[PDB]
Formats: sequence, C-alpha cells, structure tokens
Amino acid sequence: GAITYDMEIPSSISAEKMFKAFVLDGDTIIPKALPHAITGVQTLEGDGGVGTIKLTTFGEGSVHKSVKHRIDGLDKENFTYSYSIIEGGALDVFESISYHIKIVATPDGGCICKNRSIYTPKCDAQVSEEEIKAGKERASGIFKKVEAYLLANPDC
Repeated sequence: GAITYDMEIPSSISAEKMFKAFVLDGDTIIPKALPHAITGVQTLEGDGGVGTIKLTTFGEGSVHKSVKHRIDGLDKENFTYSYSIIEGGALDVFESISYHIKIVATPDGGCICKNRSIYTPKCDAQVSEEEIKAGKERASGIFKKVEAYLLANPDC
C-alpha cells in the first residue's frame, strides 16, 4: 500500500503565513533549516498556488543530489496542505512520496500545526527510520526558521 508517519507542532504565526514560509518562500528558509544535507530550493511554475512545481537539492550525507515536488492542494477552512514528490532520486527507491500538513487556530492567538509524510514503495522498500527521524528534525527546523524569519520580517 503506502506507509505514513506524523508529528504535531505548537506555533503562533498565522496558518497561511506558516505554509507560505514552509515551502512557497522556502527558497532560503529550507536551506537554512537543514544546512548539512540540504543545499538549495527553487520554483518551477507560476508560484505559490496549487500545481506549483518546486526543486529541492542536497549536499553531504545524501542518497541523491536532487528531487522535484509539487504544491498539490490547500484548504484554509482547516488549513490542510498537500505536497508531493513527482521525480528525482527519492523515487529511485519509491513509487511516490507525499506530505500532509494540517493547521487550525487556537483561542490564544496561535495555531496547532500537524505535519506528516507518505511513502509508496516499488512494492519492496520498508521505509527507513532515518527519514522518519530526519523528517522530524528537517520539518522542525523549517517550522522554527519560518517563525524566526517572520519574527525578524513579518512585513515580508
């Protein structure tokens, strides 16, 4: 089938600005969030919206130098965001890789932000604990460097 793993994050930035900083503005913030194994991020479409394609590229300790993914869906009623890997070396081991954020407000001027990944094998791979734990540290780094970017620069 397809296997999946999740994490939940308390945040104070607005749910739109959170995902905007997380991948749309991710051109600097994702490199700064994972400065060892990531080296760069770039857009490959009319940006920001659904059906935007995005490059992400990698450094030391890395199985593949690059991957491409899409901004796949967004639902600002309960701010769910889909984003999915479409080509590049992550799909050498896997048939498809995908991701799911969910964001809802609090009574305290913030948000609760859940994040998740989905891995579809070529009917063989088990999914490695390495990307479960690195996925936590990488997504955490983004949710921290995004709030620190918007601490310095909320006017964007």
